[PDB]
Amino acid sequence: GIGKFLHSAKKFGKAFVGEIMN
Amino acid sequence: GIGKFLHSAKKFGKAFVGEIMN
Amino acid sequence: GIGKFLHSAKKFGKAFVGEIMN
Amino acid sequence: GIGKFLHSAKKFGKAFVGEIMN
Amino acid sequence: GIGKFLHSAKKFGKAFVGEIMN
Amino acid sequence: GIGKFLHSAKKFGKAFVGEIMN
Repeated sequence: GIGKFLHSAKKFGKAFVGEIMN
Repeated sequence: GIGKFLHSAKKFGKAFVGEIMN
Repeated sequence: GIGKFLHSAKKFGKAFVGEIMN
Repeated sequence: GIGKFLHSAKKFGKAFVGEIMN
Repeated sequence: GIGKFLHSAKKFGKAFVGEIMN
Repeated sequence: GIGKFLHSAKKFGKAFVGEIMN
């Protein structure tokens, strides 16, 4: 639900920024 | 790293599809 | 904040699915 | 269409960066 | 620019759906 | 597969940051 979406979004977003900078 | 990115992407993607259908 | 994020995510997600199918 | 996709993407992207930094 | 964004989005979106279903 | 996903993600992510800053 909303919790899983918000939590998963933040984790993914941080990992994605890391990939963009690699 | 790559593992965290791939894993987090799949979790987020599934949650996002769930949100779009809600 | 959280409201804008959730709302914008749903709008984007729906538009993105539309683009993928075009 | 393309307009909605581009507009919604920018709004979402800005909100997502905000969430990542929160 | 806009072309690269639109093109890259579609490619990514299709690949992402593929990952979600794997 | 995984290669296409990772490559397409990085390209999209960079283009998306560019759009957010435009």
